[PDB]
Amino acid sequence: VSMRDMLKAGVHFGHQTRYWNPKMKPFIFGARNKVHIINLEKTVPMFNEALAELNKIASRKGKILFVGTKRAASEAVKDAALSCDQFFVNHRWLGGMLTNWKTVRQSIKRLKDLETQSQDGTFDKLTKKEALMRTRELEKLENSLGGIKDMGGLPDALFVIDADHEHIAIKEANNLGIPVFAIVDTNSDPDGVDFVIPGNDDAIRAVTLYLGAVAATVREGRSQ
Amino acid sequence: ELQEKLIAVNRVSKTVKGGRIFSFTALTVVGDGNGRVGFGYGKAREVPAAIQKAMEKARRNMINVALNNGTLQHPVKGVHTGSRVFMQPASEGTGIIAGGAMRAVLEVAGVHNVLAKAYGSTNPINVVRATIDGLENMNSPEMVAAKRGKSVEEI
Amino acid sequence: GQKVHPNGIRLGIVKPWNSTWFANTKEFADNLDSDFKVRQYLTKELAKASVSRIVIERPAKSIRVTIHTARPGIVIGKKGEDVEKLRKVVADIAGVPAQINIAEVRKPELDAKLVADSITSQLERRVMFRRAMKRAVQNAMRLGAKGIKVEVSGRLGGAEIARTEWYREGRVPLHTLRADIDYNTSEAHTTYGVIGVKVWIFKGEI
RNA sequence: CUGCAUGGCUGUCGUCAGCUCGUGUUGUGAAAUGUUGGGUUAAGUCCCGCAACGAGCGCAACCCUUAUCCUUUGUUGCCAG
RNA sequence: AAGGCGGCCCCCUGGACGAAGACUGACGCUCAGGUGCGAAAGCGUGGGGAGCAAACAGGAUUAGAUACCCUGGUAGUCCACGCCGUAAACGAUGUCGACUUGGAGGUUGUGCCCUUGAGGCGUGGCUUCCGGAGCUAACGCGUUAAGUCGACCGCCUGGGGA
RNA sequence: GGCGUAAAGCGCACGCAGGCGGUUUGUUAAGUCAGAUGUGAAAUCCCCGGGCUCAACCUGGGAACUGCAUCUGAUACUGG
Repeated sequence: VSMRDMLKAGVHFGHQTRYWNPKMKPFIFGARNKVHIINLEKTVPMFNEALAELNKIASRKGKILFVGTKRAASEAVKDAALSCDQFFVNHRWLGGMLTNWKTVRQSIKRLKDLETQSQDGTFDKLTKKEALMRTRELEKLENSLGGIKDMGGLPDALFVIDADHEHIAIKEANNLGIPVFAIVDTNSDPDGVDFVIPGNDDAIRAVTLYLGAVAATVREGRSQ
Repeated sequence: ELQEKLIAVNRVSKTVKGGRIFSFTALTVVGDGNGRVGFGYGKAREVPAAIQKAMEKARRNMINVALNNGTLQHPVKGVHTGSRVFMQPASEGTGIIAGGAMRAVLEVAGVHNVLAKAYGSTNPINVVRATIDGLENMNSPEMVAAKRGKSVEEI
Repeated sequence: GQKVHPNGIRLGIVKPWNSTWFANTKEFADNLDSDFKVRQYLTKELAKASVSRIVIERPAKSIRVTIHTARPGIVIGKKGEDVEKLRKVVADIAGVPAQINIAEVRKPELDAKLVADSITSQLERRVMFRRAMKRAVQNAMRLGAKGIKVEVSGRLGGAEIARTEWYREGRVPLHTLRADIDYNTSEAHTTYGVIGVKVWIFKGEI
């Protein structure tokens, strides 16, 4: 987890100056070619500050939920949650996953009917349209709720690639009093986020670096 | 365990092709008789359905307040929309001398002794907002010791 | 709009008939007028006995009334005693020699007629009508009615203007013919005229 | 006598595609969202999206009749050899 | 300053802004009563009169049409010198000063830069549109505030009557 | 307490009386503050008592009368 390594990814790179939030003024070096440059002597203490608590959450058997419905970051998040055996979201965040859990846990229950009732009772009562008008429902539920299906209750933390895009998730977490960690570009807002981790969130090897560290420090917490 | 008043019940309405769809708002406060207070505001098409939605909305959504021997620390103001609201701590055996909606909020908050006064509007909903606005910004001698870095005979 | 009668549209699909005898045109009007009086009697007697449904068939000469009821004990009385003094005033009303049977009803919470009779009873001893409705809906739904609506009508708590409060719970699909929609009806005779009470009770399909 | 005290039954807008709820969220609040948007359908029909996620009454289907064939059964119906 | 100001040329003339320096040394801010400026219409005396056009006339339309539409048309509109003192004279937001996150432009100065390009880096003034905190009943306002303060003035206290 | 749309910013300026006034040292002590004396009638009000069987009612002592004047100090702020 090195300032050398971070500079090789592109963690310093921002957005154009045009698009900044002025709440990210402390976490900025300066501009080149009209593009903001993230100060990495702010990042590296704040990252290793955060991974302290990801270990301390995962020590006492608490459920992390990764979030990344950027198209850049989607296949990274799926992969890096299955390494640690924690839960995720990469297609649409549903308006009220967490706040309206009690309702969502039906469409979990439905996903655990249609995976079983299939494979195992295999339907083979069909019609033939109704064979694939359950395969079309089981597909569309797997995307949306494949990650969170096993969770069985609310998570003890979030991890959010892009604060600004996934603003619905962060806003929900601060109703419920869940701790939020976020990767926060120059264009983004820090305010809802509990442990801000300033960083590029756009480029793919930037994202793979962070999930590298979080994957690592969950498993080390789980194993104890 | 905890105490739970019903302040107000309007009938509200919404017009359609047919004619009027009537509906009921209720407004409740709950509290632990000892410096915690929520308020909730339900709607439903029947009245006992609505009180219930409010009692739920009040339990969650519920805040702390440092009292002193069953009265306020110091004389507070408070405001929401039309309703201004001044409250003042009192000597023991005043009782809660105080208006309509104010009086509910203070009883279940476990204030025993205050001189309140509502100026402005006295719309029940905006007064229980203004009252709670008051009580939550109000601040103990132990908090201000910490702020300024003291702990004096001001304590 | 006015609804078709949900029993009547479903006869010889999923509901069966209640008079199940054959006639030709001489004796058809007479059988109907007998079967009317044998029901108009057995309703007036067995009011306390909680009677869903009086089937009548006619094999040979003879008439054969089945009764369905929540309370077999109060019809059969003791050693029959009551069954057997029903028969010999029935067998006048028909003309032919008679034969009464009985069936149980296991769940009186799921029969439309009995739910309605129940509610209609409470309204005559001046019970608040919203309680009486809402008890009945809960009771059916905890004994696994797939759904149920009830619908009282007309001078409720002795108002001066008639209204019809109604109260569904669960699924009640009345354009589905396949659906078994147990339905029935009753008039409460109060001091504020009549109050009518409908009750539908979905129990699942096919 | 009163349909202007009622039940029951019926006409009507209209076989028009609409009408709502729960939990969530926004708003001091009435309310809103869902139910809108891009396509499409006879259809709030279906898909894709989107602080909504779901559910119900409706639409559709399940019913009768008609349009082809097969199997069984032939009098009081039928007549190819 | 507001009302307002639009071909080109000359004469008389007011203000604003910027750069670097010099000079006075609180000489400042606000202002009841007072004085001035103040669109259009309108009035007075005298000129002018193309076009337009209140009044007025005829033609249509219409139940009627004292109007809208058409054909004409007088005051007026124009100049000089006087008055009148009013407008949704509106940003429906008194003047002066201080502080408080941003983005996109326009206009007009000015200083540094292989001026190497109609460019790169700053620094004043006026102005248009978004929008944050905050404010607001809400709509919205939002460094040109309706935000946070101070100085002085003007004004309001139910609807009609008025 | 208000004045963009609810009632409410003069049509805009200049400007006399009036109100307000950057920063620094000295001085004065008008405002201001502190202390002392004089007065502020008695009743009334308030406090602690007493007397009518209790109460109203009567009454002893106090406090109060937030004021005005004079004298002696203080000099941060305002004023000169």
